[PDB]
Amino acid sequence: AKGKRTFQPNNRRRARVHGFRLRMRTRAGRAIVANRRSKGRRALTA
Amino acid sequence: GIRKYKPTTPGRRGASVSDFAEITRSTPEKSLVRPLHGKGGRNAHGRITTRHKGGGHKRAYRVIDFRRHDKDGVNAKVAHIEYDPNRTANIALLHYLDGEKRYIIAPQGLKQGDVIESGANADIKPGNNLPLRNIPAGTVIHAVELRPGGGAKLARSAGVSIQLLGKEGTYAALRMPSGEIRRVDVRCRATVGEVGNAEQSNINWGKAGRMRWKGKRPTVRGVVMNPVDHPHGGGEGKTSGGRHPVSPWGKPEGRTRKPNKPSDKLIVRRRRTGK
RNA sequence: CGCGGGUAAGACCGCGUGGAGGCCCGAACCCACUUAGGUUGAAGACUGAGGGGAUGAGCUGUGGGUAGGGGUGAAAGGCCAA
RNA sequence: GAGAACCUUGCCCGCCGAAAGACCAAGGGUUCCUGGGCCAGGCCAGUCCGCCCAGGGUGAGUCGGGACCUAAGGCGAGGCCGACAGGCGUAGUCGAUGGACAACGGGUUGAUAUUCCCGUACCCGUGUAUGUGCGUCCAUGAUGAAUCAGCGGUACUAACCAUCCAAAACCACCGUGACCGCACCUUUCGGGGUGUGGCGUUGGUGGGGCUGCAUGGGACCUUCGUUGGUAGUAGUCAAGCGAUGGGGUGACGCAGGAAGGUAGCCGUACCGGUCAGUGGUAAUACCGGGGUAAGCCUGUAGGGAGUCAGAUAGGUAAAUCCGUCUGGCAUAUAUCCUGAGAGGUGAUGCAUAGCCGAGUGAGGCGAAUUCGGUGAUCCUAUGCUGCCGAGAAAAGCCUCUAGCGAGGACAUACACGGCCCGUACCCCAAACCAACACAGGUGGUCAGGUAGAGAAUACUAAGGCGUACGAGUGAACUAUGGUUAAGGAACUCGGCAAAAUGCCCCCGUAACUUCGGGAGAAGGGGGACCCACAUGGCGUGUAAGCCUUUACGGCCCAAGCGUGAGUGGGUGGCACAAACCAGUGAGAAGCGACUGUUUACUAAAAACACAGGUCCGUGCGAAGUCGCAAGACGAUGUAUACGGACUGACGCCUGC
RNA sequence: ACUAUAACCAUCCUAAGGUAGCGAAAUUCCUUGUCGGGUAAGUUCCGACCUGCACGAAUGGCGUAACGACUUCUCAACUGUC
Repeated sequence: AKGKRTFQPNNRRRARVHGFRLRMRTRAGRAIVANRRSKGRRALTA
Repeated sequence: GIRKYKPTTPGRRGASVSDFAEITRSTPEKSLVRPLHGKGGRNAHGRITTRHKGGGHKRAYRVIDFRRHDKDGVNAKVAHIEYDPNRTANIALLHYLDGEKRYIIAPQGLKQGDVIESGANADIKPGNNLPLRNIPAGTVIHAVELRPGGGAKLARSAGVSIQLLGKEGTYAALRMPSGEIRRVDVRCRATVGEVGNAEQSNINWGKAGRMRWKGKRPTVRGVVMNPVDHPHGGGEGKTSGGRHPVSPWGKPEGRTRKPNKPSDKLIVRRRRTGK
C-alpha cells in the first residue's frame, strides 16, 4: 500500500514558505498582507 | 597500463580498468586539498543549463599550479605521483628546495625523485617550464599559456601534446592537439613533454552504473521524444525525425564559431574534418 | 599472493590463502506481474494468496533548489498538492 | 447502580510476543491526575470514556537546542547590471540532518523526574586565606651585540663568455599576384584563360651570415655575506600572558575478515521454600534467588610513532613552530601516545528472593551472591588489510612568534555564581497525515526461551490486549478454507486458478558456450529413537606440571562444561526434511545482449536507458544553455576534454 | 534439344536502379500457399521451397552463450479446470 497523503504537516517549513518575514520581504507579499488587513482578517499571515 | 576484467558477470564482461602503475601515494596533501561540491549542471538561477550531469561520487579539489612564474631557478624534486579525480591525467607533487609544496600535471615519462627546474635557463628535459622564447623550435610541449601571464590553458589532457612549429616576430606558431595551427605570443610559458596517462582512452567502462559513478546521467534520444519536447519527436512507429538534424532547441547542424572574432587573426588554419 | 608441476625463461596446469561481483537463494525495506474479493467498499486506487529487486543505476530522514507557454522528465504527453 | 453482555474485583480461556511489548523525533495541545456528570458524542445500552465541568500537574550547570562552529541554501553594507519594477553578488551574517562540550545508580507522588531527594562524580568562573613560587625596578645573569675596515664577489651600469631561437632583411629553388608576347589544356580545330615562361612576389621551402631576440653569469661602482679589529662598550636580554596572524591537529569513502573482549543467555557451588487431595514420589524430586553504575586508580590484548644538531625565507611581517636540505646517533618488545577488557575502589551503602503482623496499603526484617559453558549485528575500531568510483568546512585543542607586561604562576582550604527554551500525555496510533474512535501512511533505539542457518516460521516468558452492537439458527446463494472414488487438460482464448517440487548430506550432471557458464541442470540414494565404538575425536579450560626477560606472564593440562560427523547392532509406525517453513523440470522459436526505468489511479513491454560505434560542432569568461544586460552552469575542466545527432553488448559485415 | 521458365539480349530513362545476407516474417492481401515433422484429428507451432501485394545493411543486415513476473508451441509430474 501507499497511502501518503499530500499534506505532511511541519512548522519550520510552514513559517519559512508562508511566514510573515517572507511575506514582508517582497513587493507582492507586502501587498498580500496589506490586502488581508483591509478585508479585516484576524490572521494576516500563516 | 590497462587491466582487463575477466567475464565473471555480464556487467563486467568487456570491462577494463586503469592499471594504476604510476601512482605512488594514496592520500593527497592536506594543505593543497580544497572542497568541491557538485552542481548537477544547474546555474545560479536554479535551472538546468547543461543536461546529463548529476549524481556522481563526492570529490575534492587538488590545487594544481598552472602559474609557474614565481619559482624561477629554484629546483624541485617529484615527491610523488598520485591520482586526481577532476582531471584526466595524473598529478605530481613537487618538493621545492625552497620548502614549498606544489601540484603540477604529470608529464609523460616523469619518475619519482627526478629534478624539475623551471626558469628561463632551464634545460629541455620533460617537466621543465620555460617561456616559449627559450624553447627550441620543433619540440613537444604542454600546458601552454594563451596570454603572457594568464595560466596554462592548452593541451592539458592525458596523452595530449602540442608541437611548437616555429617562431616568427613576437608570435610562436603552435600545432594544437586538434591539428589546427595557431599563433601565440612568445612571452608565455610552456612545459616540456607530453602528458601522462596516455592509456586513458582505451578504458572500457563495461556497464551503465560505472558512468553513473563518474557523474553522467542517461541521455534520451530525440526521435523518441514528443514533438513539444524535441523537434525530432512524434511519428507513429520508428522515425528518423522527418527533418534535417537539429539540436533540441531548433538550431540546425553547422559551424557555430562566432565569425569576426578578435582572436581570429591569430589562427593560421583551422582543423580539417573527414580528410 | 604462495607451493608444486612445466620450461632455458615462458605459456599454462593442479593445491593452498584472498573474498571480487550493477553475482545467487532469501526476511526487514522498496516495488506492483497474476488471480479472487471489494466496486452507495475498511479504503475517492485497498485487502488475501502467490510475485520481482533485495551491497546497488539501492532504500530512507532531515534542510534546501528548479514555477506555468515555465519547471522536471532512464521519455508515458508522465509528474508539478485526489 | 433505578437501570449492567459492554463498569469494577476475583478465577478460568484465548491472541500478539522483531509485537498488537518498552523509549523517542516530527505532529497534536491539556487529551495527563483527582473529584464530579450521564439530554450532546461513542455506529446499541452504558453507572464507563481520548466526552462535559471544576481543581491540580511539567522542577536541569551535565539530557535535546540557544548563549560555540560551519555545509547545501537563503539574506546581503557598499557594488555592478537593468527605462521604472527589479536581477545577481562581494565583505559579512544566518542555516543542522554534521563538529566541539561536563552524571551515574537507587528512592519517592495521584500525576514530574539523568530535573526532586539519597550516595558518589565531573566542567566552567568569582572572592578570601595559606603557603610554595618565580620576577620586574634594585640587581642577577648582561655578556654582548652592533660598528670601522678588509677580504669576494650578488650588483644596474657600460660592456664582455657569449648563448636558445632565427628578430629582421639576403639569396636562391619551387610555386606562381597582376601583367606582356608566347607554351599548354585546348573547345573536334581556332579562340579563351592560366602563367607550366620574363620578372616579380599570393607566396611557400631551404641555407649561412648580417646579428637580433631574450638570457644570465663572470663579474665593476653599489650592496651585502664572511673574517680582522673596534669596549664582555652602546643595544639586546630575563616572571607571566600570548593572538582575529603563521603552522600542526580537527579531517572523513566502500568491502572484508581474522583476533581479543564484554552485554545477554544456559547450568552449577551456596541460600530460602513446596507437598501442588491421582499409580510413585521427603529430599534424592520440584520452585524461587544465585544482584549493583558513572567516576578514580592500574595500563593488559591490539594499533601507532625514529631521535638529536646546524643551515634555511618558502609559510602577506617575525618566528625557536611547519616545511626543505645537510650531518650524527638509532633497530631496541628501548621509550612515548592511544587503548577494549580483567582487577581494586565507589559499596559497612543501595537493592533483591523470601519472613512478619497489617491492610486502601503503610511499615519492619532480610539469607547465599562462587565456578563454568555458550556468546553477539556491541567494544577495541576514525583500527588493519584490499579496491577504485579517490571519498565536507569551520570552530575547538596544541604550538610559533608579533604584541601586551610589574606583577604573575602552582597547589591547598573555605565561601560562592552557573543564564534562556523544552520537560505532562499519545507517538506504527480511538490523541499525528487520512472529512470518521477509518483494515491505508509514518524516521529512529531496545531484541528473552525452545526448535531453526535466521530479525523467517510454530509455541511461549516479561509486558499488553479480548478494540465498543449482540443472541441464535445444519436453507438457497456469495466469500474463505478442507477432503474426494475411477480418468487426468477431455476444461479453456490460454493449464487462469488449484494441485505438484520444496530441506540437509552423499553420488551424478547434456546440447551449446564469449571458456565465466549452462547448473540446484536432469537423474539416483540416506534422514526417527536406543545401545556400543566412546572415560574416544574437537573447542574450552581449572588443579597439577614445564618455562621465562616475574607479570594484568607464556606453553601444556587430569577433572569440569559443550559438541559434531561416522561405523556396527537393535526397537517402533502406514509414514523418520513427520507439524509450521521450504525450487516444478525439460525441448524449441520470436524480440530484446544483460542488471535497471516507465503511463501515481485499467497498458511493465518487443518501449526508455545502458556499456560499445560513428558523425557534426567547440582553441577557451570556448561551442551549448539560463538571462533584456551584468552574471551563471559548462569547469575551478582544455580536443584521450565538452555539447548535439543516430545506432545499442559480442562476432562476420555495412553495397550503388 | 516437348512444356514452361529466362541465363542472355534489346529498349527508354534516371544520379543510381537493391551487393552480402534473410524471407508467408512482430512485415505475405490471395492465404488455412506448397512439401515435410509433430497429433487419432493441428487456420496455431517447427524446418525448408521463393511466386519478396509491400525485407535489406547504423530510421543498421544476419547470427549469438547467458538473462526475461515478455510473446508462441510441445512433453514429464501434478491435480475438482473438466
